[PDB]
Amino acid sequence: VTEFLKPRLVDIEQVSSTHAKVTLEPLERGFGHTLGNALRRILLSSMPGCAVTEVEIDGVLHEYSTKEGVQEDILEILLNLKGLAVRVQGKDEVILTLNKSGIGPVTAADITHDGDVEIVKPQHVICHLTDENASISMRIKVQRGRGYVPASTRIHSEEDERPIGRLLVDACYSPVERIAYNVEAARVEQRTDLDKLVIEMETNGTIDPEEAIRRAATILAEQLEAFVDLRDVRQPEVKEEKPEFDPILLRPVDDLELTVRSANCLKAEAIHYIGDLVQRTEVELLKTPNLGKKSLTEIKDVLASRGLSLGMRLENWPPAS
Amino acid sequence: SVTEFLKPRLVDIEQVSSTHAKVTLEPLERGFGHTLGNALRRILLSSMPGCAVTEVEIDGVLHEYSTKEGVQEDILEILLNLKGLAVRVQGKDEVILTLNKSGIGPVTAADITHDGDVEIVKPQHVICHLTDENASISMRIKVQRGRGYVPASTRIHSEEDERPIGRLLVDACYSPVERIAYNVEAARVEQRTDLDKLVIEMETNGTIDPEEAIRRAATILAEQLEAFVDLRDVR
Amino acid sequence: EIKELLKLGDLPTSGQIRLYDGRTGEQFERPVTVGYMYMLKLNHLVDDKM
Amino acid sequence: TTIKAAKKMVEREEAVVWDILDEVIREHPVLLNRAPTLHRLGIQAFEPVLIEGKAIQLHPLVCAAYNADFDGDQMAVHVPLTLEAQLEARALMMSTNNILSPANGEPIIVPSQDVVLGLYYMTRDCVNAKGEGMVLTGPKEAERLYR
Amino acid sequence: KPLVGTGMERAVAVDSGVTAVAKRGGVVQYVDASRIVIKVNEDEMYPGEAGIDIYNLTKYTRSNQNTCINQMPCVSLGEPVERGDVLADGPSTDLGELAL
Amino acid sequence: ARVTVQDAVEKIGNRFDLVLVAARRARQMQVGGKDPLVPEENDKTTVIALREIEEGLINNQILDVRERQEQQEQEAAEL
Ligand SMILES: [Mg+2]
Repeated sequence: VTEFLKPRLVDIEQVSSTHAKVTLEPLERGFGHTLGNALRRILLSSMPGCAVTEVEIDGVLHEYSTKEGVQEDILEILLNLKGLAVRVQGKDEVILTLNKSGIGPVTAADITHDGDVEIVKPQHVICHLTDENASISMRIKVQRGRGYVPASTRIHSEEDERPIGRLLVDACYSPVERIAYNVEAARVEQRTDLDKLVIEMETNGTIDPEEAIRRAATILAEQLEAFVDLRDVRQPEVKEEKPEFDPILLRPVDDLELTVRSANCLKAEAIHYIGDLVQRTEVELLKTPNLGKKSLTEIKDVLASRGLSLGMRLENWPPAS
Repeated sequence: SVTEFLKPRLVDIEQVSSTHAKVTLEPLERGFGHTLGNALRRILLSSMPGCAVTEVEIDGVLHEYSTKEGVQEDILEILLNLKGLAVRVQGKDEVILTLNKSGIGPVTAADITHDGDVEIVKPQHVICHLTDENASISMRIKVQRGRGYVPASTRIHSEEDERPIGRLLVDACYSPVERIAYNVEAARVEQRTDLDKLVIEMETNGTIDPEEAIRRAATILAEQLEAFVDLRDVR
Repeated sequence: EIKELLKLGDLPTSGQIRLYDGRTGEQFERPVTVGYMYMLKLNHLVDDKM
Repeated sequence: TTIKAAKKMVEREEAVVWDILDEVIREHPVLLNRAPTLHRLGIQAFEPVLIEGKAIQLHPLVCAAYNADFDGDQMAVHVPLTLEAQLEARALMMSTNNILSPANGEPIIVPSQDVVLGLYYMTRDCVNAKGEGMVLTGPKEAERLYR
Repeated sequence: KPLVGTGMERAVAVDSGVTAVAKRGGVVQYVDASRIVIKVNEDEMYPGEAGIDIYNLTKYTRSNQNTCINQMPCVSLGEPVERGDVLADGPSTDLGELAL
Repeated sequence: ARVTVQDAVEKIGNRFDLVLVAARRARQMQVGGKDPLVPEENDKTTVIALREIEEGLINNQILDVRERQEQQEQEAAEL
């Protein structure tokens, strides 16, 4: 009937306010798989957000070295920075400082209160600090991108030039942290099994997981707008232009599904078109020899099944032969 | 820039043959290539508007498990051949065509009494072999447009429509497309890189139009997406 | 002989063609082998067992 | 209204009977059984879920407890039809309550060939591949990077 | 037709009388789904009471295992056939070859 | 939807009198038509009885004292 179905969600669990589990039911026999795959590939790669991009340290140029004042190695600090959920306004790229030392461990709330940006979890610890004379500070620089950015594409940027700013750290521009789609069987009142989608997701806290789903949906809609029927139904306008009679009149007589002898004795009377037979009565039919009950009854019953009558009055003949 | 990027567009409808065709969409930013390819492929293979035969009605033969003197093939192979063909209807959705023929020879789909709206995509498809001279075949063929695929036995709704013995049911496996392959390559742009251009090749029955099928698939996907573009705690 | 017959056609000599998933639409690593095998349907259907 | 009306309804096979079936098979476990039962594990209890077709879908792992291959084995199914029997099947004869063999304390839930091969492939590591020598922040980030 | 055959197929198809075999070589005179009329060559024709051969293809009928056995024609009009050749493949046969 | 009853085995001595208590409570609540004390999830009486035994608000001694006091109040209402 060229009319599919629409799902009706029944379970939207928002446990921990950052780990969501949504359901969708029901779907078609294969829509769930493709929908889950598309949503996953969009959230993972094509999902613009914000994350840390560049780090600046005092004098530790190489990752294979250690600066006193911390009980970890620079790799641990980099891993901690990689999970710094911060969001930025319309600005494309912004730096932030952490020129702070002390005794206790350094956390995300120690960053300067830059009004243009905001940290999601200020209580997130950056690094467990040494409890004595731990004089060490750093600087971060965040941007906005498309998705996960490894260090390989930044190796070329490092090869370009080398100021003090040239450091290496990955960037998870995708605000979603993890995603998993699954398909199950759903029971319609008559249809026994259809695809029921279950999407579990977890984000960095920058946006609501349902907000991320809606953002993926609108980005997919914007991508597909170039081919969406050109309209809602593609034709909210109906007209009509047809001739007064049917093209059956132009069709030859052999399209009447009659016996071979009847067709032969009808074609012998120069009646090779239906319209040339509708506009005449059967008084002349019986005049032609070998026109008995069989042929006459067959012709009259065929034209009865066709609705037209034997013997009509029309002037438009023959258009256009 | 990095946000609110462009949208793809169809740039070719080149049909390498009457049935086999190949369309190209461009451009795609990144990652959208395989995503859209797999999505369109699954939507096309799942369901498309088809116009295959649903049931036939022959005067000579009573049940499909018998023989008709004058024809070479069996009624089962006849029904399989009737399923193999494809027609295109524009005005109405269901229509009863008539196949009538006589004389020795390979009777194909071209021998039917076609109508104005109904059109045959390929008349070369052989239907039967009228090997005898005094052998006249005359049958009715019901073709209704649907969505997807339905078996033959499970398509019943009552027990009175099947009371006419001549009504021989066949599985309406209407599917205009047969195979959809897709790939992605480098696209063209003034000053940019890593742009993706998608190419979809389609071996179909020839009934549906490539651009029309792509548009129908896109509309179905857009409807299924709009089902939850603004999803909330709705019931 | 089978290698030469495969070389005659456009098919790869290794007899292992890569496959693409239908659901997720990605490539399978370790290119699996695909061929045309003759199969039989036994007289042990489900309609007579249930 | 009467039993004949209910019989006519259930033979008519309408749509208002399927929800009733889902309700009555919501928490009513059935008893699956292998044709040869060498030990007690040849009979177990399972919660039924409606499937399509005419064959019985069985969990892949539990077949190891029956030593039942999938070459055409015909299994039987019974119903408790008794509150006490239902409670007993849910308490003792359930599959979850029977994980260790009666002969040896080793679990009868040992994984089969497919899952162990998949997990071995997932764990077997090479010396050089995509993403070699990098660093990850967690298992979920690793799954994202792999997908 | 089985792709990877063993050569024996042909033999095992022509030995079992499940398929229609040509008792006398000749030319096809009349094809039909049930009746096959073959004009016998005058050389192989009997001296007296000359005529033709008429094979009645075994249509759908119950076998000993409730399986439908049937024979379908596999020859065209006027197709010359020799003695011992196949004329109609029965169940699980195709072009005179065991195709299960 | 009950999947594990191990905590019930750790509560009662073994499974025999456990399921005996379960059957008694289920007969008293489903056929007897009394009111349970655990929130239900649109399910049968079996899983509800299992859950209420798993909690601890019903057991052999509890059912004994409950039915004894019920007979007492029934005889009092008769009086
Ligand atoms: Mg076996």
